[PDB]
Amino acid sequence: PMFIVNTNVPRASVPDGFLSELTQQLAQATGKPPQYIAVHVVPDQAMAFGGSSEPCALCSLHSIGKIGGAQNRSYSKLLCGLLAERLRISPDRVYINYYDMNAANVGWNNSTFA
Amino acid sequence: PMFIVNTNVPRASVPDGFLSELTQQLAQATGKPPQYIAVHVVPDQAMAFGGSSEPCALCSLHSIGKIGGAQNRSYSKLLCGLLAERLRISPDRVYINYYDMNAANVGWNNSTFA
Amino acid sequence: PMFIVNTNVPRASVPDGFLSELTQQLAQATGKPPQYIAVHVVPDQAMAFGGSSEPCALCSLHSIGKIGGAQNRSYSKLLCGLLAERLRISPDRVYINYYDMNAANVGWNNSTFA
Repeated sequence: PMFIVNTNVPRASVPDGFLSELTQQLAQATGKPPQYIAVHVVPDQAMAFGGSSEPCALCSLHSIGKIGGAQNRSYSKLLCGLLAERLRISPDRVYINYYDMNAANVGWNNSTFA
Repeated sequence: PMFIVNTNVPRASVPDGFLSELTQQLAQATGKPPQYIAVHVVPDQAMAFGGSSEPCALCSLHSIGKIGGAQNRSYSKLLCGLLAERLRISPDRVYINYYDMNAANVGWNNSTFA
Repeated sequence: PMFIVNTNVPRASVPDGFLSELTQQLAQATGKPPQYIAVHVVPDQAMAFGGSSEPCALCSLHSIGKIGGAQNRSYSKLLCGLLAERLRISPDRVYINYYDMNAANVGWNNSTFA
């Protein structure tokens, strides 16, 4: 799985250790070994949510399965909880788009997962 | 809905006001209150379109419905028009990918839109 | 087609000519005309792969067709090979997400490809 966060929160306000905490909590949440989890955090962005430039986040989670109704509500509570705790962003100023990827449409290591 | 613009136009050429203008124009165009519209503009990117580094943009528009053949033509005319007028980019150097997102695959406020 | 690369490799390690090589090789692999190929490279990113901050990349390839099982394995071989040779990134620290885009869902030049 791959988790990407784009935020207007400044780089100085992203705590040390955040990439590792995202990797650990996503490995646990998805029930996958951490060797499979990629994370990416992009601060200092020019973005607005509902016309306001108060802290906000636009994020994505891609996974080959383990995506769906109840699972996504659980991911949202975990990930908004981390973004509120670590980056001080309110949960109602966060969007996370979930993508169930087909194994044939994920490349890695010169081939795909198919 | 969520609109993202990535462009090689430099940061000083993006007008103050452009994020607000996009928020209002998209609220009008999607029929959704502006409180729901998230916008994000990333200038200074290393990109090319047809091998050329003339001003160009790679964009995406995600919405829970309000996505389809004739709606997408109208969004492309609206959004290319804003990009040409404000960032001086040729409409034929712009790509906009449209995503009709399932409510259960958009997280927000600790849960999803389902 | 559009190919995006996000990486933690520093901007100074991305060689001159990389965007043009990706454009040409993408045209060679997809058979699509170079004039319509877009490429985008984002270095200096805060990202981890498998809990490690060794060089890695998260990428995406969008194309209106020319996407599927055998084609995607071929693209992964080509693109991991360019990232290893030019950015010194190990192929097993690269993810590439592939998207077969509906022509109606790709805006360009005030309209769509539908």
